[PDB]
Amino acid sequence: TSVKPIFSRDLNEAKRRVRELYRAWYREVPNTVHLMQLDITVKQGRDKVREMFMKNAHVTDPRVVDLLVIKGKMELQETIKVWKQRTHVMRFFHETETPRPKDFLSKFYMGHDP
Amino acid sequence: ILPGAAYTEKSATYVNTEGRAQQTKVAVTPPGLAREDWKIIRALSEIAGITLPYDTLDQVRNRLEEVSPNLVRYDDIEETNYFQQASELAKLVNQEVLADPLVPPQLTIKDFYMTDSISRASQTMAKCVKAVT
Amino acid sequence: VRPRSDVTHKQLSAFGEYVAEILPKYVQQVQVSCLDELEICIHPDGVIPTLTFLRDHTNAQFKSLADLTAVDVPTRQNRFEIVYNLLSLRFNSRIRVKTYADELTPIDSIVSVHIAANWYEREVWDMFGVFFFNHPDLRRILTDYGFEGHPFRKDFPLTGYVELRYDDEVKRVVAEPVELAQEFRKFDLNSPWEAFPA
Amino acid sequence: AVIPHGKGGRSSVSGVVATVFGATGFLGRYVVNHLGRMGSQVIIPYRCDVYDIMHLRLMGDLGQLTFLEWDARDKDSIRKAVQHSNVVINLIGREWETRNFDFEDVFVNIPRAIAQASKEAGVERFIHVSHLNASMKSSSKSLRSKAVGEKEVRSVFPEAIIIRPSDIFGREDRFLNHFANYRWFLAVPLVSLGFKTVKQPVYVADVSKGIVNATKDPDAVGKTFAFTGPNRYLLFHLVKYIFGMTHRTFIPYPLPLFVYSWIGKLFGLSPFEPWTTKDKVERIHISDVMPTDLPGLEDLGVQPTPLELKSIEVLRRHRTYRWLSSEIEETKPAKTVNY
Amino acid sequence: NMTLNFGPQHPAAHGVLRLVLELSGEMVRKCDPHIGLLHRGTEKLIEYKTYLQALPYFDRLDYVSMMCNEQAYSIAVEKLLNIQPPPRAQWIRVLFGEITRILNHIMAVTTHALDIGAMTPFFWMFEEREKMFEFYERVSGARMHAAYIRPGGVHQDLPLGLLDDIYEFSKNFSLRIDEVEEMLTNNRIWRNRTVDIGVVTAEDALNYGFSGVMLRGSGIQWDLRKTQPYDVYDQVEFDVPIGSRGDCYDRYLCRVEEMRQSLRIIEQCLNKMPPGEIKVDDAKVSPPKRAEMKTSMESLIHHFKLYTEGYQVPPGATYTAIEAPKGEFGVYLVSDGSSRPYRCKIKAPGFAHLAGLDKMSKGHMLADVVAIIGTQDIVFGEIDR
Amino acid sequence: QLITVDEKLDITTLTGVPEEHIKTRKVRIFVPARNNMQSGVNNTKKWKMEFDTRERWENPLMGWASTADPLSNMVLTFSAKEDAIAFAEKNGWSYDVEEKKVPKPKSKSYGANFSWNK
Amino acid sequence: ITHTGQVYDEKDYRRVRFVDRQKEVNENFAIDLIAQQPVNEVEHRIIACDGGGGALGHPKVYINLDKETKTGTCGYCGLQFKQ
Ligand SMILES: NC(=O)C1=CN([C@@H]2O[C@H](COP(=O)(O)OP(=O)(O)OC[C@H]3O[C@@H](n4cnc5c(N)ncnc54)[C@H](OP(=O)(O)O)[C@@H]3O)[C@@H](O)[C@H]2O)C=CC1
Ligand SMILES: [Zn+2]
Repeated sequence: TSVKPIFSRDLNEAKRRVRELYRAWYREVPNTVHLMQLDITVKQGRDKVREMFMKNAHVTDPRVVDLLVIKGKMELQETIKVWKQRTHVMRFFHETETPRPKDFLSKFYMGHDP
Repeated sequence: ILPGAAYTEKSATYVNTEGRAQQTKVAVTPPGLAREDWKIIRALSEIAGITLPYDTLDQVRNRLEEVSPNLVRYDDIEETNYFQQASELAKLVNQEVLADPLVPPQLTIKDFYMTDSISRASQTMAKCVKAVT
Repeated sequence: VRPRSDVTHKQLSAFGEYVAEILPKYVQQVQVSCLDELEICIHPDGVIPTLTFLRDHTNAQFKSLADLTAVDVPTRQNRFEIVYNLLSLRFNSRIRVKTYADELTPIDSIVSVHIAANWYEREVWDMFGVFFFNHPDLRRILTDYGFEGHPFRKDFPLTGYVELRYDDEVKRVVAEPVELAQEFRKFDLNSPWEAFPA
Repeated sequence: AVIPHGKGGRSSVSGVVATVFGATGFLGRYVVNHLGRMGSQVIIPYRCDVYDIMHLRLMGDLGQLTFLEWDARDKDSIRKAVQHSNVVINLIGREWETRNFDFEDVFVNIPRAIAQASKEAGVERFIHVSHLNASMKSSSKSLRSKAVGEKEVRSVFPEAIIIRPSDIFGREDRFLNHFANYRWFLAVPLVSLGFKTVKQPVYVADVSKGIVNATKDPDAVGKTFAFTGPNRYLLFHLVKYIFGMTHRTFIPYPLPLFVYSWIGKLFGLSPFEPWTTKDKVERIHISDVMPTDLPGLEDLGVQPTPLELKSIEVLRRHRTYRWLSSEIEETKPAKTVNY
Repeated sequence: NMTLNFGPQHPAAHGVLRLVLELSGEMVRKCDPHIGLLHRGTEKLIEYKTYLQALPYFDRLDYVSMMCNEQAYSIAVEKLLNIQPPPRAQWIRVLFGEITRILNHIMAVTTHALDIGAMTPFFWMFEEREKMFEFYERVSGARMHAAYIRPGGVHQDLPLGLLDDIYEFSKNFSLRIDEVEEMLTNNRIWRNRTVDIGVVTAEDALNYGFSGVMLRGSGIQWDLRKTQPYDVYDQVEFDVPIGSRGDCYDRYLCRVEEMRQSLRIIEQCLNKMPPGEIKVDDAKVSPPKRAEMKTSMESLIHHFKLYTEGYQVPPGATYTAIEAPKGEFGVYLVSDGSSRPYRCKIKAPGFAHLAGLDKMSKGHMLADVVAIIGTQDIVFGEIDR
Repeated sequence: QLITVDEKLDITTLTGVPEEHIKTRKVRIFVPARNNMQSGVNNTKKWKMEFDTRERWENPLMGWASTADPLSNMVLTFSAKEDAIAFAEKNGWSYDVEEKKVPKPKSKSYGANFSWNK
Repeated sequence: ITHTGQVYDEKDYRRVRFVDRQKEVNENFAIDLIAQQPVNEVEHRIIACDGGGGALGHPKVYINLDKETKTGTCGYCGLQFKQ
């Protein structure tokens, strides 16, 4: 315990920042899908932002959350500008890779080490 | 034929004679389509429909804990034993020891070199066996 | 045998006390190595103060920042060991000030003290993940735009987790989990026999 | 056989050595893609120049793809290609019967010799490909011939999986690009004004995965799967929709198929890959057969993918300076006519 | 403020640099250089390699200056071991150290001109370069990427006859530098595109850590080779070419002058190179001679252990900086007692110089940016590492 | 002022590891034993934690070993058992520590074996 | 075929490679070449074996041709020496 704070004293304040970033991405998804001529649906894209945002929903550590948005914001900038060309963005969608089943029987049938 | 693995190829547990449970670590991934012994049986149970509860090995280690203690605690011999009650039941049992002398099957060292499966399948053990013979 | 000049070992030692007295507050350890180099060690809070004194003190002008780096000792609670190597064109001498930073306990930025650090601090964030407060524009410099993970951390796999190839179906470059065709052979090299320290 | 080891991606092994004769073309580009992705050993016979076959090299790990020189009028070439393959996939087809190869050859004659040898070799399975709705009495010499062959292929390699796909759309597709390519003709000549022309389009990828899956699936033997699609369409909406995404005006103009078969003849006359052909025209205005009972893409594991979803990628090149920035969801998707 | 990526594949931009630029009119409002287009992992890879098998990485860090870089790691590993190279090896390293400086300056001055638009100087001096490479090859075996300067001296004595040829060349190279001057030093046009472009103050140059000709060009007198002598650069006599009115033209003149001064240092090295051995005699650090390892047991054991395992440097850390042709090249090599290093941050004269592009090219035209990237001798290998 | 958190530093969210290799990877903290071949004990001093071994299939073209597991060759070295356990907890990898086993003191004396008695 | 008789087989899925391109194998296999080497007779109990040429040979080893029963074979050259 006894840990110095980064940008938020408590998860509460931190959550404020997450809200802002969500908004940022939400407002940005449409633009990217147009400035990068990405073949995705804005609704789909915002879903992705949601997924990525949610993937880390479990965290309850004020300090960890603050870094997470710092990092998140940085990603936004890159995407806001065209620093991240489409190849970079679409990677988020994991479009080419073949999905792996998580069913035990499925894995048994395919991989030595699951 | 449902091929399995060998102790070089699985994170299984064994226990020697004074009950010290010990853990084999996977040195090499199992060959061919061959799979870890515990999973073949968990999978057969799923095809059968009486699925076993564990689905990961930590879970099977938790299973071993409910049926037996040594299995989960490694490198730890179990101190107390109950010899006195064992004798009482031995006293109840009545049996005849036949006059035939008791003889160890491994009378001389050629007896020793090939015993288990891996041993029997050994070209080095086979070379050793013919050297003795 | 290297041509050691004790004349130096002494003068730099004397400066090491000088600094230790001048800033009792942040200097934790000071030592002049047998390699004739001084390595003041400061509490992370003393980043701004200790540097500034060295950049702007008549008896210790350390104008240029040679380098800012972060060794990562995973065992050490404070994983990173930010090391700042500084030069004095006036006294023809050098000193290294090294602090300790953990993954989520950021260090102050010295872009104010030396603007050379604007880039190296971005380099330390990208590779090791230490964060620098008050940095003008901290953002990945060396790694790919979408890279996930800080690469020079000792806990990051050399080959990494993603590699790129062109896929016709999608007519675009596409990451895939790394699949290597000859894994890095990890030769064990340490010898079980030590060398009696001189 | 080859025990399948690995994690599943490139540089892994799946144990499918497969000759794929028509890899050079549109669908082949996709068949080799998955086969290579999976890690299968792929032998690609080729008679096109090495420069053209290069796009194939990039797909697959070092040593996965082997290219062999092969001539259709030479039985020996097919013989050595299938020597060491255990799966043979046949995609040989054309729309313009050429001077030295007529529809029979490309569809029935050649695809027979191939499977014939494959058996001699002892390949586990053969997957011939013939067009969907290739009735043995259809209008297009092509469809007639393709059916004729499927009859023969069953004799040589009994139970060689056969897949009859519906119109196939994907970047570099004919079905989707060709219509978009009628722009030169200010108006668009369509029999029955583009109506009376129900068709179901299938993305190239959909067809492929199915084909690949067919090789690694036991049920496929002696089957005639027909990869169809996720939605049918009267040719009218299709044509307009296309023009819609292309953002180019549409003037569907009625023109007798009688006279039009003649227009196809005209292009057919052209020496360099006629832009259109008597047959293609008939095939165009040939409606697609009903679902019938034949199994489908999802049966082989690949759930069909709606046309509108990926249409944007196929038709994008045909847009203009600004139209190039429009996306499908602000655009209006055309109605689905099952009829 | 029009945004534009100078582009990775730019005929002018050395190597691959994405210089996102916002250009008001033709003037460049902002310069945000992007880096890492050539990051390759050189610093992490070294941690997994032994000291001698990490020596080839240093040649690749900035390969215009192939060897001078190797000397910096050498020196660093020698310090950690407290071993110093034999006298002949030291002179060699200064001999090939300087030859390498010329090679870098011929690269920097002629490549600068090619971007400016003068193309004949490059062909004139690349022929001289070529001739120098041949020295490398006949000494190391490789035209560039030699691996000749190893941590305990050089690898093999000079071939029997090289010195004489490093003379014939040196005896003439001057005229070749002279010819270029004629065309550029005073071209009525070189001056314009170079003079008063990218002026850097003296205080600002020290502040942004420029440490190279870039400092020397602004009039700050600092040559690590005179201030902190390394090897036997102390026994030679040369004049640092300091500059005033620091600008692209002045620094250039400085680089042409060090080409001149290096010929003065090379001459001496040929005149005074001592008879002796070229590698430390401690089989502990330097590999045993092949006749010895094939006839003496202690030598085989030392050959086997050195090649298979390694030096086993004593635990410590050092920052050793030389004066690589670009500027201060330093290796901070932290080392556990193990045979493989723990960290090896390479200070690249170039990470600091690029950063200055922003503070140098302000209110400048697109062509000015091209001139300034040239006056920093940016080799993306050292910056990206 | 400092803030209070009882949450075990878990930074699994910042490390940047793919989900599969954080939840399916068991690492063992062990002090390396000594190759019986040599009698030196300088490699049995520091604790090391090593990730679980994974697939090493043969490569078809050249027969070289091929691995799909990134964390295979990585063995981090930690000076003390407590510090190594900490690394596993904050990085989220499962751990199973093995106690150091050091040779027991053995009494030896050249005179003792000269005893004809025994 | 080759030294250790590599024989991608009639059923292997790799013999596919040589189709239309030959395999790399060796004539004058070494396995038989030293066997073709005469036994170096010697007078001394022990003999050296620089490999021939000193520095251009193998680390010098001394072989004990002490038993005619066995011709010492330097582990490096495979040269049998006949006491
Ligand atoms: N998308 C479609 O239009 C549909 C296609 N199909 C079937 O799917 C298969 C693949 O379609 P698609 O790729 O578009 O067809 P393509 O026109 O692209 O040709 C497919 C392959 O067949 C080869 N080929 C064609 N003619 C000959 C010949 N005379 N001798 C040797 N090889 C030949 C081509 O190689 P090369 O060009 O180098 O000769 C090419 O690699 C076809 O056979 C077709 O019958 C079925 C339904 C719809
Ligand atoms: Zn020999």
